[PDB]
Amino acid sequence: SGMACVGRTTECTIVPANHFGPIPGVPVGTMWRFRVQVSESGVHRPHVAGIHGRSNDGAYSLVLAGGYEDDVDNGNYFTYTGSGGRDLSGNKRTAGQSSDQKLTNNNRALALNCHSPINEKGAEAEDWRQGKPVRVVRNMKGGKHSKYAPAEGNRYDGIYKVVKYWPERGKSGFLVWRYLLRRDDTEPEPWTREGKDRTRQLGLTMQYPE
DNA sequence: CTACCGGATTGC
DNA sequence: GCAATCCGGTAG
Repeated sequence: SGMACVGRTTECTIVPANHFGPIPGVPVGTMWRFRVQVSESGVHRPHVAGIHGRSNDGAYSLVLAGGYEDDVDNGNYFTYTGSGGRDLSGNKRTAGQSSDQKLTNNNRALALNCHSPINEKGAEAEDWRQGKPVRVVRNMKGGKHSKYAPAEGNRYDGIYKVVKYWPERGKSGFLVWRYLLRRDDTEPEPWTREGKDRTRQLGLTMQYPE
């Protein structure tokens, strides 16, 4: 049973659900054992899903949890995969790819973060820094392939921005939507020495549920 | 490597 | 609204 089925004990209200950018008083480096806790913070509100966004506005946050084999993670930037293209009948939450992904819902949302007009064929922004920001969280299950994944739980790695997005056939040979994200943040990367020394200077530790 | 639940959010 | 979506978590 454990945390498989818990709701939030609390809701971040200090900003609303459609906040782009950092959540005040939640520094880069903050760690949480479980996803529900990350939601409570306001950093990444969806319980389960990879991306938080609205398809007419943008994506606010996302998570690297190694659920999608087409994710490739490079620390300072990375290539994320859109959701969907899966059959979840049977009240499932994850499956392997069984059909082509679509430029809709969160995939559309995240496409809108990119400083260039929405294009059903994908696009790049030349001035990508001027795009709408995305809170990036990394979870310990990216560790199988990524050396940037934390040993446990979830960690907040700061703001990144969608350099470009395009559709393409993934390792499974179904179409997937891919997004190139790149870091633009005021604090160091939690995995670096400097980033690590900063965690310590802030005295951040793993937060567990009360 | 399987199976599947409550709860959070958005789509429309 | 209310139906559809889901990068968890925990059992086996």
